[PDB]
Amino acid sequence: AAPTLTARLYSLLFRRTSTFALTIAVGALFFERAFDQGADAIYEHINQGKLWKHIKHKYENK
Amino acid sequence: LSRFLGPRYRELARNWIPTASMWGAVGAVGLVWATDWRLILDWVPYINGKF
Amino acid sequence: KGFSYLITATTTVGVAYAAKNAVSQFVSSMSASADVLAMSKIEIKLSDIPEGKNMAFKWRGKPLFVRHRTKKEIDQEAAVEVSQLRDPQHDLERVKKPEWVILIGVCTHLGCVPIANAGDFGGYYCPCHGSHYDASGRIRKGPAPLNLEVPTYEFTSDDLVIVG
Amino acid sequence: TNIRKSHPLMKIINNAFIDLPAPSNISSWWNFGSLLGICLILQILTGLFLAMHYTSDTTTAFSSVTHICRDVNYGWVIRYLHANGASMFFICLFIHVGRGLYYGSYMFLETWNIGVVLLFTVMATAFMGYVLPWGQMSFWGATVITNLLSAIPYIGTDLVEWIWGGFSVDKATLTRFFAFHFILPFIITALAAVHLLFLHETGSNNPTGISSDMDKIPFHPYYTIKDILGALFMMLILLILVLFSPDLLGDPDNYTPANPLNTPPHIKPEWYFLFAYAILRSIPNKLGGVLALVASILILILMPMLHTSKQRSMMFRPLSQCLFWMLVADLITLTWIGGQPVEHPFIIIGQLASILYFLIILVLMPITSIIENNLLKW
Amino acid sequence: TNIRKSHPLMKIINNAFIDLPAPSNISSWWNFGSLLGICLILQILTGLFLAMHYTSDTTTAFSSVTHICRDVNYGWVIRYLHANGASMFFICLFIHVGRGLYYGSYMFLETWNIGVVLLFTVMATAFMGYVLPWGQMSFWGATVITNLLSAIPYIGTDLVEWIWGGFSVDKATLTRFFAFHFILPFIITALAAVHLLFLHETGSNNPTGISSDMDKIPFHPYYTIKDILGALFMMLILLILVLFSPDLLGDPDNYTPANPLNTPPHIKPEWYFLFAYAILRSIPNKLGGVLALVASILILILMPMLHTSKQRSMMFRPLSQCLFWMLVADLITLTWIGGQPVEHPFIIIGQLASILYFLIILVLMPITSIIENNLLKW
Amino acid sequence: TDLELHAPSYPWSHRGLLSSLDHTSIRRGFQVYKQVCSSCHSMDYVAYRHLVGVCYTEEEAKALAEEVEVQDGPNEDGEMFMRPGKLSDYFPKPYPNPEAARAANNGALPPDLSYIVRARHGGEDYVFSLLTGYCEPPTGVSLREGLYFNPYFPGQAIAMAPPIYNEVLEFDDGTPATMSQVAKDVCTFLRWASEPEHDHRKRMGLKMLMMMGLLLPLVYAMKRHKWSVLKSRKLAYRPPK
Amino acid sequence: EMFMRPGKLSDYFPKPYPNPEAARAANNGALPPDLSYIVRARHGGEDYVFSLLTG
Amino acid sequence: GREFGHLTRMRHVITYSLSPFEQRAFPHYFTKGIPNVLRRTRACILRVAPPFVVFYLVYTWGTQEFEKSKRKNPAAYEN
Ligand SMILES: CCCCCCCCCCCCCCCCC[C@@H](O)O[C@H](CO[C@H](O)CCCCCCCCCCCCCCC)COP(=O)(O)OCC[N+](C)(C)C
Ligand code: HEC
Ligand code: HEM
Ligand code: HEM
Ligand code: HEM
Ligand code: HEM
Ligand code: FES
Repeated sequence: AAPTLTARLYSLLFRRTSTFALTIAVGALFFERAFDQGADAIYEHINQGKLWKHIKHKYENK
Repeated sequence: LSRFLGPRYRELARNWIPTASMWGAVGAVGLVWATDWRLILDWVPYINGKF
Repeated sequence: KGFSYLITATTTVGVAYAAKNAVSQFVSSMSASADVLAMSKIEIKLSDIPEGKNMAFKWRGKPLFVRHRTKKEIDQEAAVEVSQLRDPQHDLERVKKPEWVILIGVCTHLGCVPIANAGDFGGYYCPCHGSHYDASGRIRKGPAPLNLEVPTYEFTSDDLVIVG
Repeated sequence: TNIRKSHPLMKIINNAFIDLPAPSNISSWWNFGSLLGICLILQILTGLFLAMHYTSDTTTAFSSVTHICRDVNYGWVIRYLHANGASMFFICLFIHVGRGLYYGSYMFLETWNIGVVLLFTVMATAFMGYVLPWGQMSFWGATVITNLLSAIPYIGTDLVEWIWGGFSVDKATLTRFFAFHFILPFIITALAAVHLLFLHETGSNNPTGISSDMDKIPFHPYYTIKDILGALFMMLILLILVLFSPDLLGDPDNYTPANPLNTPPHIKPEWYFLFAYAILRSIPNKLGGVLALVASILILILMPMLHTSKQRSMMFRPLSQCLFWMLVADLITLTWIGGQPVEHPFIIIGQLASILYFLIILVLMPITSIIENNLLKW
Repeated sequence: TNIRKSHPLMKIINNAFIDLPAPSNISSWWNFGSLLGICLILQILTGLFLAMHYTSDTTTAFSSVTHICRDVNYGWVIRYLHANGASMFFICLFIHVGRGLYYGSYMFLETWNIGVVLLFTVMATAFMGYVLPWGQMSFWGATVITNLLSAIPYIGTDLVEWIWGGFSVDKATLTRFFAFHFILPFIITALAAVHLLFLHETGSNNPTGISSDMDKIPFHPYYTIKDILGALFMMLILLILVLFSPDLLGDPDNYTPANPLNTPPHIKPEWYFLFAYAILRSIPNKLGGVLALVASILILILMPMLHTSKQRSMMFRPLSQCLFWMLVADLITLTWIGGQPVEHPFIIIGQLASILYFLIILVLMPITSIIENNLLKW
Repeated sequence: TDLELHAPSYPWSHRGLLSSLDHTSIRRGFQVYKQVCSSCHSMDYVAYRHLVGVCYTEEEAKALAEEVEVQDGPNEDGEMFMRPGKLSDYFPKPYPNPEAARAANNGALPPDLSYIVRARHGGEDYVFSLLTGYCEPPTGVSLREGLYFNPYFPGQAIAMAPPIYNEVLEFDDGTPATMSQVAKDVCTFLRWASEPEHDHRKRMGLKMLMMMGLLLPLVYAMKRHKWSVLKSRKLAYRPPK
Repeated sequence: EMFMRPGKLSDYFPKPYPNPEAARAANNGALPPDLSYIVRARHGGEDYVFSLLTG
Repeated sequence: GREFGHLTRMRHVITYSLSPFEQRAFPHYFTKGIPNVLRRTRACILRVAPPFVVFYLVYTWGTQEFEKSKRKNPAAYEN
């Protein structure tokens, strides 16, 4: 059958090791921010109200 | 030391430049990713770990 | 090959991110500690001393010559001509409140600290090289051409001075 | 021309970690020794970052430990990693001894003995580092355990006086232990390198026990990724036991500052020693308790001579393997008996547990090995 | 069935000292390296007991060093041996480097490079052990040399801050230099053993500069005795150097406890730094004296490359010899300047010293060897 | 030879393996420390640092720190005087010496707050237990006149007089002060003091589990990937004869 | 906590002042040096320290 | 040395492999292993369980028994 988007994607970045390392780098850069902030907003979301960052309001900006 | 000089060597370096130059770019951007370098992070629309 | 290389690449990314994490942890440890962190940029004692006296509040461990200089000493700054200085520096730019000033005890060479309340200029006297200083502690005689460092500082609360 | 075979150092690494021939049929148990090799360096750097604050003074140390747990930037992680991580070290180490005994990798005599000396060394480093944190268990524990050598009719009571550097535990004795504690691990490294150096030139053991020289297989393509996976999963064990169980691993009481004055209720020695300490309860005369204490580790040396069953291992022999599990169970016994505060039933159970702990290998194992030999013309 | 040869445990040593061939012609100079090894072992055993009693924060510091100096049994003995053991270790060292530069034993490749690495590692070792006493010398010396790392426009000031463990010169920072000094030499002995490992199959060298491939001698009967005799001489000169005049070569003339305001008239270390330190004095602005600070030492790697003689041993190239001994004069001149506080006449002697160094190594000698390549018509 | 009473485990909000301590009960328990908890005992290991991020802005942390002032040291002469109260300052010195507390307390020094959770078996739940354990003696058991019998104390009779009582301390929050809820604020605050990094640590710990979960299957997939060649292989034996 | 005893032989020689700033008062801003090592604390030697007081 | 180039005699034994890329990582990875796991299990549970169960039993044996020598004392010490 016709090559999968993954298939041509091999012929792209994977087969060449430099570009391979490159996509590893950009991939790290995205996985960092996205997963990091995901763990942020989720951890903020689960045991809600235990957080003082939402309880800053008793004492902030008068 | 003069041996480095040569007709193939010119063509050879010409050939090897893409692979090693790519590494430098990969090494540079990755090193920015590792030290979490500042001023370029200013220039990224997405990965602003700063508020 | 795109499939299994996709596997190896993804593993490499998650591991690289994890590595930046733990290495960041290990570098973060040596970098500081919370007690020295509290030591940092905190010394809220404005007007601890009567005017004209030179006080030496500690900061970054190093003593720091804070002073409520008399206005007559700003006049002492005004009297000596600006180009007479190797490093022409009128005092007012060098301090927020002109009656106030701060100085590192370090000199550019050995780093030796000149004595307070001893100076032919009405300020400092520097035994290590014979440099003489006015109320500003302003550089005059050499070898050092530049002023003793005067790190930026803010009087956050009005009497709660905070160098840093 | 050849690059790995170019440089002689590279020649050495290629004779080893790059491509030493290895048996293929290896399971995780052999991954564990490599896991020890994993833990070691981690404790070393961790203890390095800890060594950037801790003091060996009788007075100022504990305050610096509090400097670690509260002041240092993520250093608390480091603190617990060095502690709990050492705990993990002993974890893997015990499995490892169990393996070498089980698959009969003790047949490599000199390698085995270097393993033994390495074991005593690790025990000492353990004890002294445990003395270091400087707390109630630290003090009274170190005192009590040190007292044991005084069982000697002449020399040992003198000798304790020599360790302490004074009448009692003090900045003398504490700095003493800090220094011994520091010098030993680096010794452990060299003993490790020497240990592997004995291993390479006899060939590795295989799960079968029977030689797999015909089936030797390249190291780099295969076992490297295997052991990487194994280290990553131990990293799971450790990080889950530290980020989710920060304290439980040890003995709270050290959390109290030490007082030569104030005296702790129970002074249970830290858990890896518990079986050893249990043996201190075993018999009347402190002297013989010390003798049996050292003998508990020393006894391992007898085994290669005590071994006589035709297996180089213990997996095709569930018979003797049963005696084995009786012995392991016996270790569990000495463990939990050592954990409890002293009591009479615990005393008798500890007695028979100790007698049987020696006799399974001084009586049962060799002779049953003989009858097992009689059954099939061995 | 030789117990030596056949048995692996010791075979490396048979590969090593027991039966390595060595040139029939060897002066005391080749014995000096082994002398340096013994001196290193002594530095370990001495520094170790020092640590057995030494301990410090900001508070414990000089009081504890004095604890050694009086309160510890034989404590003055040890600390005096150690302090004079340093510069003596360098007496083996810069002489070994000098002879190394002379006979062209750096025709051997990696032995040279790693030898230089050992040189830097020992440099930072002595500097980072030097702050242990926490004399005013230790304070301001560490302060200045730490300030030298600010030469980097960006990261370097922070790296200063980062080694500091914070902003100031503190107890944390001394703790850093403590543990670092307290571990780093083990890395040194490791790399040294590696350095011999480069040396092994390459063979040794002769004063003549012609390979004695036909005339090598077994090591044990002879060079060992020569080693031991050397050990007696080094130990003699050391014990004379210290038991009679401990503060002769030893110059810690700041037993004054370190203070933030206190500042001794001369912010200078011992001579082994000073001839290099003088390089800073020569060129204005610290930066160029930093590039010089490293590269003047780092340029030794360039020496094998710029070598142009067709013959080992410089004994057969008199002009390059004269330039070499003149280099000896330039460096001793840098030491004598290093004892001299910054002054104008010594400023001129400063830049003259620097340029003299540059021209003596980088250019002159190879041109000379070219000239005798003409005279010998090579 | 007599047993200590064995405190039953209780289901505190943070004992959930995902669960974190809230800054709330820690704050109110801190109000429990601000007054009644100066009987001392101690907290000297912990300064007004740490208090900043949990509940208190910098100027408010300092504002919290001027409430009481430990001695400034001697300067150029001018020995011993009182600095107004930066957060950098520690909590008040319990006594010029502990021995004074021993004179104040029949020779039995009141322990520092900082490790009492970490050190005691049964921990924080035990500290909440002994506070509320003041049962009367049964007939025939002896007691010292200063002692106030309580089974949770190992010697059965703690010297301490029950600092807690109904309506101990009205909170600035204005929230009601039953001995139960205020004691829960106590030990919650203690557990805070006991483990300052805890709430922060759980976030790091949770994050690591996800990382480990992703890593554990992938790397395993690569092991299968490199060992598949060996697992797959077929072998045969064909004698020449 | 504070009281007075003869102080056994083991004790150090007494502090001239309870605190160093008192020595920075008695001489005003200049506390006297420790003497035990002060000879060995100075460039020169015993002849130097004696010279320092010689005239 | 003892490296591959010279070792044990071995003859007309032959290998059939596959390129890793040509084959998927998990060939019936579930269904094949479970009966294997369970058979290994039934194989060695017989030789593993009894020390541990005997240990657990002695554990509660001494704990509960001594506990009965412990909590129950005031009646045991009589009036
Ligand atoms: C850390 C810094 C140190 C600085 C200084 C270093 C100094 C190094 C000194 C050590 C180097 C070796 C010394 C040189 C000794 C010369 C050799 C002498 O010992 O003779 C040897 C003899 O050595 C012994 O025979 C070795 C085996 C016997 C050892 C028994 C030990 C007896 C005393 C030990 C006392 C220990 C008591 C412990 C109680 C618990 C044989 O060597 P050789 O030069 O060819 O002599 C030829 C003559 N023959 C024919 C007699 C052989
Ligand atoms: C009666 C004076 C007093 C009161 C009021 C007081 N403390 Fe105590 N507290 C003590 C003393 C003294 C002890 C231990 C007495 C003993 O062990 O015999 C003690 C014991 C304790 C214990 C358990 C110690 C142990 O060994 O079990 C806790 C928990 C405790 N107090 C909490 C507090 C806290 C926190 C405060 C606020 C400082 C407080 N109580 C008020 C002095 C007091
Ligand atoms: C942490 C220090 C140690 C290291 C680095 C070390 C080397 C470890 C490792 C790496 C193995 C090789 C098998 C493998 O992991 O793949 C094993 C080699 C060996 N060690 Fe040690 N060891 C150490 C402590 C011990 C102890 C205390 C003993 C008990 C006597 C011991 C007995 C063995 C045996 C028998 C081998 C040979 C490997 C085999 O035949 O399977 N080791 N151990
Ligand atoms: C495997 C061998 C080692 C063992 C068994 C050991 C003992 C470990 C363990 C058990 C801790 C104790 C932490 C605690 O009890 O709270 C730590 C004690 C200590 N070790 Fe080591 N150590 C070992 C190797 C090292 C190395 C190489 C260093 C330095 C580079 C080091 C520095 C420390 C410090 C500072 C402590 C005391 C920490 C504390 O007070 O909690 N250790 N290490
Ligand atoms: C512990 C430190 C060192 C050791 C053990 C070591 C080995 C020493 C000794 C023992 C020799 C062997 C030659 C002989 O025995 O005559 C020499 C090998 C050598 N080292 Fe190092 N070295 C050390 C530090 C250095 C340094 C800092 C340099 C200069 C950068 C250096 C340059 C050489 C050279 C050229 C050789 C070979 C000499 C020959 O041809 O015989 N070494 N030194
Ligand atoms: C060859 C390497 C070493 C040198 C040159 C050396 C001398 C260094 C430096 C330079 C000093 C201060 C100045 C001096 O007295 O010389 C310090 C002396 C000292 N060293 Fe070493 N050391 C070395 C290896 C060690 C090691 C490995 C330890 C710990 C095991 C150690 C513990 C000390 C202590 C406590 C002092 C100060 C006490 C005294 O001798 O007065 N040193 N270190
Ligand atoms: S010393 Fe720098 S100006 Fe006098």
